[PDB]
Amino acid sequence: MNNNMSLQDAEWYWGDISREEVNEKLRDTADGTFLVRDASTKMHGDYTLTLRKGGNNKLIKIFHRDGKYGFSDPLTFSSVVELINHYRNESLAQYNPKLDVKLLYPVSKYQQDQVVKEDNIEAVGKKLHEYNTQFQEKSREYDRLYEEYTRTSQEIQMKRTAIEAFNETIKIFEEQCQTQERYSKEYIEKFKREGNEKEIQRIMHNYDKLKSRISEIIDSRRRLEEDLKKQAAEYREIDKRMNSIKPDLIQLRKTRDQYLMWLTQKGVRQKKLNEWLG
Amino acid sequence: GELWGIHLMPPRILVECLLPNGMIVTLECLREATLITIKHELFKEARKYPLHQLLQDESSYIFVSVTQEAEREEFFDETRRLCDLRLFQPFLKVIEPVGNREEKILNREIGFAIGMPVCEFDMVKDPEVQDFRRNILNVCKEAVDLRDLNSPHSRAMYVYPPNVESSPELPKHIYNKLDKGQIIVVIWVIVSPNNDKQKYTLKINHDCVPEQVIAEAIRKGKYILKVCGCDEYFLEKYPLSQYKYIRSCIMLGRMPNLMLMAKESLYSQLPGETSTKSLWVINSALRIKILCATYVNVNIRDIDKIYVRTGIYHGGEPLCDNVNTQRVPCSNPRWNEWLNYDIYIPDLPRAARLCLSICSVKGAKEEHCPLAWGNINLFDYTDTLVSGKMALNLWPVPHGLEDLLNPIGVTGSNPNKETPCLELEFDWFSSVVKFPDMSVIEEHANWSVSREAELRENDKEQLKAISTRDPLSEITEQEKDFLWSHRHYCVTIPEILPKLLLSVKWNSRDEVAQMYCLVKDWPPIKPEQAMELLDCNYPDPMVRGFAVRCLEKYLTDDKLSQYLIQLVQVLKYEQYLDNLLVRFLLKKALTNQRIGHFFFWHLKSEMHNKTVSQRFGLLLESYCRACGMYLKHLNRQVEAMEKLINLTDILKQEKKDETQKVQMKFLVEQMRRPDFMDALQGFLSPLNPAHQLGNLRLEECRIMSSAKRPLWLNWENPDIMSELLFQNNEIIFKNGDDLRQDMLTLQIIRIMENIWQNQGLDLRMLPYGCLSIGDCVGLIEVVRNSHTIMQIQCKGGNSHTLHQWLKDKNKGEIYDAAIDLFTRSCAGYCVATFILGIGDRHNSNIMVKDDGQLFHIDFGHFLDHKKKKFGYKRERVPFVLTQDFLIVISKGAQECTKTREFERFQEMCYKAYLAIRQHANLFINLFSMMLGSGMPELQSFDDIAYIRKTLALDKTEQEALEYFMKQMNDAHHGGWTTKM
Ligand SMILES: Oc1cc(NCc2ccccc2)cc(-c2nc(N3CCOCC3)c3occc3n2)c1
Repeated sequence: MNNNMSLQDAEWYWGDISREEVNEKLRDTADGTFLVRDASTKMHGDYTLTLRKGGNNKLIKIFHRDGKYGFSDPLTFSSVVELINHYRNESLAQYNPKLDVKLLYPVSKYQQDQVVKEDNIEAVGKKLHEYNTQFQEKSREYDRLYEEYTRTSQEIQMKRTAIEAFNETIKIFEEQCQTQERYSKEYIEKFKREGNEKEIQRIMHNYDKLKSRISEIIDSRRRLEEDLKKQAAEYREIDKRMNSIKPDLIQLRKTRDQYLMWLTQKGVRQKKLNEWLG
Repeated sequence: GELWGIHLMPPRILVECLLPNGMIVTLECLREATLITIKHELFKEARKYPLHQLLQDESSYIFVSVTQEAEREEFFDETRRLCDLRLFQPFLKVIEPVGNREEKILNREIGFAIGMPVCEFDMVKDPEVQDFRRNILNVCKEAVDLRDLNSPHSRAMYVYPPNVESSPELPKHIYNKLDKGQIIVVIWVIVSPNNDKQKYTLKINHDCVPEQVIAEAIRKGKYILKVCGCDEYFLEKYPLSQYKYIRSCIMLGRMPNLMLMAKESLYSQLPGETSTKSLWVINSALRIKILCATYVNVNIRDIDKIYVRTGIYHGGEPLCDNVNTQRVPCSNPRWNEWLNYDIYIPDLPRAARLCLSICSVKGAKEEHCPLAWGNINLFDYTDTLVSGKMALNLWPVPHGLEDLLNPIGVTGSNPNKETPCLELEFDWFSSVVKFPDMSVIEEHANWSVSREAELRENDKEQLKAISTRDPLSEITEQEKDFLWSHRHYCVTIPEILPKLLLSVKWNSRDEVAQMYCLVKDWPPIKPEQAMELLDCNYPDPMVRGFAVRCLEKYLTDDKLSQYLIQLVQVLKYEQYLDNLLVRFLLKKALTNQRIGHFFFWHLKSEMHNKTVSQRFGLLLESYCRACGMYLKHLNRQVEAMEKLINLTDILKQEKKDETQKVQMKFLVEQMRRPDFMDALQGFLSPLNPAHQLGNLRLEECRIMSSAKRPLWLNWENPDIMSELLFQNNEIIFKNGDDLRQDMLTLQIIRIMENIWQNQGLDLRMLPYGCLSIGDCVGLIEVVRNSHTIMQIQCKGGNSHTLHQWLKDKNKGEIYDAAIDLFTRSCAGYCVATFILGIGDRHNSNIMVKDDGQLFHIDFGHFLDHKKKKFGYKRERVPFVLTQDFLIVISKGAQECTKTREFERFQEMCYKAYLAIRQHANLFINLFSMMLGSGMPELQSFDDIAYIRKTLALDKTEQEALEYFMKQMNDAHHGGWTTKM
């Protein structure tokens, strides 16, 4: 029943597809996830079995000679289906003790038939146009949030430096008070034992002007700290908005890809595909 | 801005002067004035305020204030003016100067060049940073001793190095244009203070030495030849044809113009006790406890759960299965569980890394997404296994990265602490656990092969078949077993090393130890092959060490300058700050000022990027400390670019709702001011440091049509022989857009051109200068007499208009050479753009020169970046040759597709396409080295796979050639005549 099945009708056979398409399907998949494709026309061999083991894609090549397939000489198996279905049941430890794993989870090319069950070609073409427009809308929404995200990140970093620059400026003005306090102790004492309130008036006026300027600089730093908390909240808010759109973008893209895959299958004219996408 | 909250301060501005007696004098002063002027006005007015008795003389004191970067900067150079000071707020404190004044100047100059203060490095508490600063000075002091060894000639070789090609040998078509292997060259000599010009036209062999060229001129030692226009000198004894200026003049067919100058003239211009344990003694499996994450910016309603994805990685390759934590709510991120990895602690390789991320998740279907990420080196820079508890502040996910982990990204904590902070705990066995020495590894290698258990013709041909696979062509498990089985026989074909390295079980100290012994006595390979072993898939210190020593032996300063962009970006993949590659690059940067120029600018351009600020900042410090006299020239460039940033920021932000002529009046007014005139005149071009930029042609400077407001600038060439080469230098400054993709694309075009010229195909490309210098800041070279296709043929609702213009500009018997140059130009750019997959070419993108040379501008996105948001798998053709272009090739024929010229044109495209296909490894390696750059177009190996599809590397040479023909035919709708 199973071994009499053709290689074309097999779920795990994907035909002429690139190694990149195989990598996308096997990315973040469990051990024993697999699919077969046509080999590179440059290199020897007919087909390439690509399976998962230890979070890595293991490429095992299937050779052919005189009606017999296999991984190396001697070629024992009758067909590719017999080779695969054997290692679906039995372990690959038989071939090589390194990769003790079965071909457990076939990446079906009838997987998209579950996601897009509707049969009509024009109906699938219109839904691809609809899903692509939802993707393009969400993508431009994400890009606009990322423009704000980077600009808000930079402006926070500008403000963060300015807080330290305000604090160094306050330190210098506080050091000026320390300079005024210690040197004016002895001099004001000379101008108090002598009658010279004229001099005290314009020294204490100068001391008030210093302390008044410190209050203004401390206010400007205090106002900036509120703007930092204001803008830091905008960064966290934008990041939250992006993290809700992120999962939607993957689901829309993966669905759009599987809809485009279903029309890549049953080959549609590239003119028609570009009209629906645009 | 020049004062925090303001772009430019107005002429009248108040300043709070803080005297050392304790008083505070508010002072009126003009914006243009200097510190010596302000100090004169200060102590004059200080008499009126109290305690002026205690004040000393004006010369005794120095001004001090806070800068934009929160540094207490002391202003020794009192000729500097108020707007150029970069003050935080308008105040100045006078005190008496103290400490080493020689060092404080140099630390400020280095701090201005780098883009952050040197005092920030002093307050770093990581011991790897301070070890680097002290240890890297060994290379700096080694470098300066090399250029001082054969003084003063070796000092002149540093400042004015010989800009030469890699090989003295010439191609056939280059050599055949000479008169029986001779070139006619004009040597000029300056006469007097009157300075009127007289020339001596010579005719001599192409491979003469600069000494021998001088000897022939004295008919019609003790002297040197300089290129007229540039600051470029032929000091070294290379063949005359090997210099790029002379080689370019042969191709262009122009008279080379040199200036005779005295050797003495140029030379005068320049001056508790520890308990250590070995890793292989620890008999235990690896386990890492994930305690808790402080917070993460997640909407409580939308996301279902959050967890910590985790994995042990050797480069991109996971050493074992990725382990997740349990799924917990968003409000309370807390785990406290030992994650068990299926790997033995001894089997952990030297470059093993923990890669982790906090991930959000949304009939049992769910979308997993990365929130934040971070990587840790399991072994630190001193070979010590990480142990105990530590915090890791995670980085933001880059734009478009849909992978749950980020192995390619840099290791270490985010310096920004207002950030998601994952706390984790490693095991603790003793105080220190070390990775073993090479001597101990050799013993285990011999021990391993001892317990284990003729190169045939069929097997020997398989090693050549496997070695011909491209870097990203994945080797099979049979090929892995085969390569490993014949690992001792692989030394005879040393270019197979990268395939052999991927066949090693890196999660197995047995096989790693045996590979270490092979790498130790591996035959060296060509630098272009060795650059493959510097990418993110070869993180092992020995493998990288081998690669660097191949560059030390065989990488010429031509090829180092050629490939410098990729080598700087490769430092991001390095685990540790101190390494062999950074020492190699820094030494070459300090022994060659051409290399050191762009080395500075490539690092300087990414100092905004916090992923590499510390590494690149520390590396720039080492350079700026040791580069000597060129630091002064670089600060003039930096100050010039920073002032151009200020004006464009005002135009983008403040003058957004203003007409373009009103913006010109503002631009001309601010550029006319003396502080702008001093900064933006008399400095070297960052696009080429040989090019001297004199006074601004300020009337001819313009703003461009884009909304980001680029400046079309125009400088005088102050060289006294400028009339021979070029009288003005035009550069396009740009503030809004990222020009790293154009910089890379134009680098590749130059490399593609160089491949074709060496292989016989005379296909003249035009890789114009394009240098990125900051966060979306860059410069672009202006090609003289360059016209877009739109300019020749006016838009409105004829095909032959292009051919008519070209015949007028190149009338007479010269016509045929112009059609040849046009046809050859189109061929290279048709092939180049198809391979690289650049943006779609329209009439504004395509440009043509008067002599007939066609070229492209504004590459932008590439590798078909719009195959996201567009599900198609077809490889599109950007540069489609319409009827307008085919008439020019076919010379006015109506059936232009069925001519001998078009057939001849097709043959060039095929020969050009196969030439790049045969050098596919180089370009794949070059793109692989840029994967950590942060460019949206080069984030993963899936993005680089586009050039494999266009070059058709999984197919035969004849199949790939057949593939190329089909893509041209589908784009041309049958116009591209098929071979049938
Ligand atoms: O490599 C690039 C990238 C971009 N990207 C967008 C951009 C950048 C600056 C100004 C306007 C648009 C533009 C150019 C670019 N190059 C130009 N050239 C450079 C070569 O010599 C002739 C003048 C342009 O002449 C008129 C427009 C324009 N745009 C080149």
